[PDB]
Amino acid sequence: AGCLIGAEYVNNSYECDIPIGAGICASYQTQTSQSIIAY
Amino acid sequence: KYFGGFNFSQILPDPSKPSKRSFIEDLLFNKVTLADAGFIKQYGDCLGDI
Ligand SMILES: *[C@@H]1O[C@H](CO)[C@@H](O)[C@H](O)[C@H]1NC(C)=O
Ligand SMILES: *[C@@H]1O[C@H](CO)[C@@H](O)[C@H](O)[C@H]1NC(C)=O
Repeated sequence: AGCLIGAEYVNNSYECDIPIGAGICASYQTQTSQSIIAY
Repeated sequence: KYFGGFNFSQILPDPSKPSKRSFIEDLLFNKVTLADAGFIKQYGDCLGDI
């Protein structure tokens, strides 16, 4: 659905919070330090 | 794959298919002339002359 700048890609999978499109969802979460991750 | 002799292989997904689909699902996708019209990135195809 284009290219996303600012959100870090992660290899895990959770419930959808912000639906990007084409099977990607982003959410604001702690790294371990809080950022926007996409999955 | 013994469900009492019932042949469920035509609707269960085929592991050989990379899309994890079945025979009837593949026939249903092939029987519709679906136009994506911008599902993927294709501005590079637009800027290329044809
Ligand atoms: C189910 O039907 C398919 C299609 O003819 C056949 O290849 C397969 O051997 C059948 N399986 C069983 C368990 O009867
Ligand atoms: C999009 O970019 C990738 C690499 O950045 C390239 O491999 C691909 O062919 C490009 N697709 C189009 C339609 O321009």
